Amino acid sequence: GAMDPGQGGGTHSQWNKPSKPKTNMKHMAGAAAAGAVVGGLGGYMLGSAMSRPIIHFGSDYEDRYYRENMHRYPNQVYYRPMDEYSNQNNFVHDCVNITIKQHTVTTTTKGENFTETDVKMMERVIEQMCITQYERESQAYYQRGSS
Repeated sequence: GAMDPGQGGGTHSQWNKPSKPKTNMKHMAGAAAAGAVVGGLGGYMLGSAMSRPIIHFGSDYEDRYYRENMHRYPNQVYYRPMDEYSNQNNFVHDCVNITIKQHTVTTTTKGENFTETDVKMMERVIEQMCITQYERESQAYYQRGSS
């Protein structure tokens, strides 16, 4: 017979530059941490996705606005734990502020377009959240003693 033609080949897509990991962290050793050290706060803790209540402020227009849009609103909050001293009344004031401190920019930087009118809605529904535990739980051990 004749000598039949032949062909062949191959690729070299089986190698890359090495990518061994290195420590790429940030440390704040001088931070007076009182919480579980959430990476967004460093010295505070993060709570559960507890239900967000409905609170009126300006009008029922604002109420229904928040109610309809609540599907995009955050569910969990950030705070410090309590303490058994007079500081218990001080930290509860900043507790609610810790969540909104980050959340003002956290919403928009996630692909949202919240304005001041929108973020004040979420800061008030969390405001009562730290107050209610003060008058419910913190008042309980205070009023009854612990011994």
